[PDB]
Amino acid sequence: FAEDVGSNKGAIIGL
Amino acid sequence: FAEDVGSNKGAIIGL
Amino acid sequence: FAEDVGSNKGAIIGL
Amino acid sequence: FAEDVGSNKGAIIGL
Amino acid sequence: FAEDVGSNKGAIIGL
Repeated sequence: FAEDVGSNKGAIIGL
Repeated sequence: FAEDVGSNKGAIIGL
Repeated sequence: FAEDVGSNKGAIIGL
Repeated sequence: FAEDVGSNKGAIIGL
Repeated sequence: FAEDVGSNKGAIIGL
């Protein structure tokens, strides 16, 4: 997940 | 999930 | 996860 | 994870 | 993890 993210200012969570 | 995200300012959650 | 991230100012969490 | 990160000012956590 | 990081001002944690 989140393989290609420009900007993360929040939360990207893989459980 | 979230393979290609420009900007994440919120929450992307994969449970 | 987070294979290609430009800027992370938030949280990217892989559990 | 975090294979290619430009700037990390937040948290990138792989558990 | 963190194979290629330009700047880390935060936390990159691999447990």
